Amino acid sequence: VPQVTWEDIGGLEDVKRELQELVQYPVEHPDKFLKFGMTPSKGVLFYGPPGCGKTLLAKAIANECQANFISIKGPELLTMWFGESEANVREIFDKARQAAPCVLFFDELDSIAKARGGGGGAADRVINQILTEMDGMSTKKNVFIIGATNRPDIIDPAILRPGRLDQLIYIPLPDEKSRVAILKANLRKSPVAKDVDLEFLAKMTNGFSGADLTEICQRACKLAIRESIESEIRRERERQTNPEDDPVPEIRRDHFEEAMRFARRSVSDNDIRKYEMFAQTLQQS
Amino acid sequence: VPQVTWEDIGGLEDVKRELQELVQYPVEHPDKFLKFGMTPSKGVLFYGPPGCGKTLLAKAIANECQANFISIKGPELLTMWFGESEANVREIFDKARQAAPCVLFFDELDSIAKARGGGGAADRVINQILTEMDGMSTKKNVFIIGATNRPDIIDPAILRPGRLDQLIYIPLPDEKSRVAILKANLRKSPVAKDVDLEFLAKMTNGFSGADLTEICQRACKLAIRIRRDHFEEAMRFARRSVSDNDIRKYEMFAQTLQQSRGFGSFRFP
Amino acid sequence: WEDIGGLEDVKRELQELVQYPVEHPDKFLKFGMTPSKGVLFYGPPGCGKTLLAKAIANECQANFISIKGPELLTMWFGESEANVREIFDKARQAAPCVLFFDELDSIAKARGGGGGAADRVINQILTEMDGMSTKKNVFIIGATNRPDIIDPAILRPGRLDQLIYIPNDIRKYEMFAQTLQQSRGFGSFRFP
Amino acid sequence: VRKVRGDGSIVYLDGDRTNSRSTGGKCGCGFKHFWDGKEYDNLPEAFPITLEWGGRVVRETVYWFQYESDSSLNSNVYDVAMKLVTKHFPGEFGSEILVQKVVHTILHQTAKKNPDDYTPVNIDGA
Repeated sequence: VPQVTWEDIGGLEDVKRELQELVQYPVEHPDKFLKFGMTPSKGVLFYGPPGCGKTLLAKAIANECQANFISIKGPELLTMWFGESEANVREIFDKARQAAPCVLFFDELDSIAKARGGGGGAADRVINQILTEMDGMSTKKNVFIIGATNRPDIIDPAILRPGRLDQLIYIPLPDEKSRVAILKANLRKSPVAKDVDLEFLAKMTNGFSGADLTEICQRACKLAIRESIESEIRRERERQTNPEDDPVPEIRRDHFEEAMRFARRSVSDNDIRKYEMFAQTLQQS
Repeated sequence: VPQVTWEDIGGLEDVKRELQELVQYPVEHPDKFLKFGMTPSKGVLFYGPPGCGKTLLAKAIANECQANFISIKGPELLTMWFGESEANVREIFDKARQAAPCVLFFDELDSIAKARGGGGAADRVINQILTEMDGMSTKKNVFIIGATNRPDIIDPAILRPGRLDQLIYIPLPDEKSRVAILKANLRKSPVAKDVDLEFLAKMTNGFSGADLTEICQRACKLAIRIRRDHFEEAMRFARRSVSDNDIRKYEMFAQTLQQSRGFGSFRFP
Repeated sequence: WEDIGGLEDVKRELQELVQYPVEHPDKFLKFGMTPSKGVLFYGPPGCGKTLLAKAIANECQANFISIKGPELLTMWFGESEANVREIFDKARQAAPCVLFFDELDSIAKARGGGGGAADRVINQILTEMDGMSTKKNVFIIGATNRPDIIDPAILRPGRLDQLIYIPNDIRKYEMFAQTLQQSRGFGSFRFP
Repeated sequence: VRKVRGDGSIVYLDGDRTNSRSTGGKCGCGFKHFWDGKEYDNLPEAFPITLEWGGRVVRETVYWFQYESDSSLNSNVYDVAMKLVTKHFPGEFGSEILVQKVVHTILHQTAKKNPDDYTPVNIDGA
């Protein structure tokens, strides 16, 4: 069960509501589902810019339901594709079945499609086995498939059909509240001076993905560590040569200011346009 | 534990500092990393013109921290790829895991990508490398340094955070670095004091480390038949393995990497 | 050498690279040398590369292992790259030996003058060359009628770095040689 | 003659001869010329490049800016290719492959490596 909560993202309220509807209601209100005769959704597919929190969303929804979470990264799919070992898909689902309720997550469902270039068709061995296992599911053991793709265009349409990953959810770059929550989560369990206005830092980082904010926090921590090490080395060459106040007890404001120098947006406006155009195409239908 | 030291490469002070921060600091001061709650960077990726001391830099940093150095040459990766023997990558990492702390160096991560030229940028060997890096515990001080003469064709998934995220540009040696390289190369051979070893480095501008090594080898091979005349004779045969056109690619890739960082003006209230 | 008339500079280079290390290990050590692991020929077909290798082997009284193009291709077909190991072993057993690859470009030729430039057989050849101890004096002498298509990785220091020209068909080789010499225009460096 | 921007700065459309001293040269003008809202020591080169994507043909001419003294206004294949692809194929998935293709094409075209030859763009005025 993940330890990630909704405060780690603190954004996408509509996405949170949808995830609760499709993962919480079937496991919390089976009576309503059987009364209204509505079949629970098998899964959803998150599509959005890289490092926007799709994995965070899956972990948070799994934690909220207190359901076991097992994530299959894109490298695993590529391993099962190159090695022609798609049969592993089966056992994976079995594992998800064993730890019911579960939230199966595919970090990069488009990894295999990318590996072949975005002459053959859109169907492959691993995705075909994934479809086969999804169809051959109990449908009442409460195992949810949450795919995640950076390139929704090259996703096999067979995956995006009713009864199988029917719902596509757009996970955009975090907004100001989401950025503040991400920064607070990153600087958690880290000594940050109380005068560091994380709200302002989020305010000035429009267009920064969660990965970019994590990189900013890591750079700030790295600068603080370098300063601490340099001060400790300075203690000698002044002591042991010319015979204690902590130089850097907290990550101060200057550290974040210097870290922001090495801060870049990994998702350009063109990528945001790509995903917004895809979402608009889906919606206008 | 390579016997190569920082004096064998000379300059590249910024690269030296980055390598120190990425290797020596986590191994020497885990306490500070725990205090600040930072995960040490899993790996780094050197990119630059061929034969500029990337392997020398990796060996030098390994020597600085006295950490075991494992070199996985490009022919080895191509052997894994051709024979579908990517599985052995696993045990390779295990070896690096066994000899902790270690600096696992991949001489040519783009060797497989180059060998392929219709498909994407993903390949079985690099995929195994990615899986091993992701499934590698950060507690053990195993650092991956992946050299690459073609920073673009490399699989983007390798540069993702939690992987060889940091990209370091290893440019052609400058005058000081060229002097250091010449001195290191001419360290096990009798060289007369007549040769300045600095004026030569000054003239051979834009010469990769391999070019300087070849010049020295030619000079002292003639001497096998050293003095200023023989060094000049060999230097007549000097070749610039990397032309300015080749340099442009790396210079401007680094420039666009740096220009993306346009938030240095950020100031708190 | 009398079997071939002329090419005095070619013989000069061949003996320079082969004879001296076997005959004067002490002099090489005095200057702290790593003798070249091999060399590559290139020129019009049937210009005497094989007999040149045989002659340099005879001058050194060193065994001359010859790997012809068909053998390399046969290794390529059926994925028999491993055999390369054995070949080098056969070269290593003959302590003073000259290992000659009659057509290094044969496999590159077979693939067409869709992939890149590396292949399993040449990859194993490179792996063996890199792992070949300098103490054992084994000399790899590649030969290629089409040096342009030869894998660049094999012309790297520690490998067959040296290229020797063994002279509409000739113009290609002449232009290639000039392209290997046009940018060597630094022969003016004078010490102060 | 051209219109003014109030403060006294001429509009200075592409290729105009500005009033700033040419820090570089190889123009026989001694003045920095104008291009896309910036001052350059010399006129940019130019070469057509084909952009193929989604079955679309684009006749876009890339303007190279090598031989610039400031070392900051020199062209950049990555930036130039990103701009070209974004301008002509905005918000299209997989555009990074096209960007890489354009980068390779520009590098090959600009790699003529005859620095003596310059080929200024054919623009009237100095």
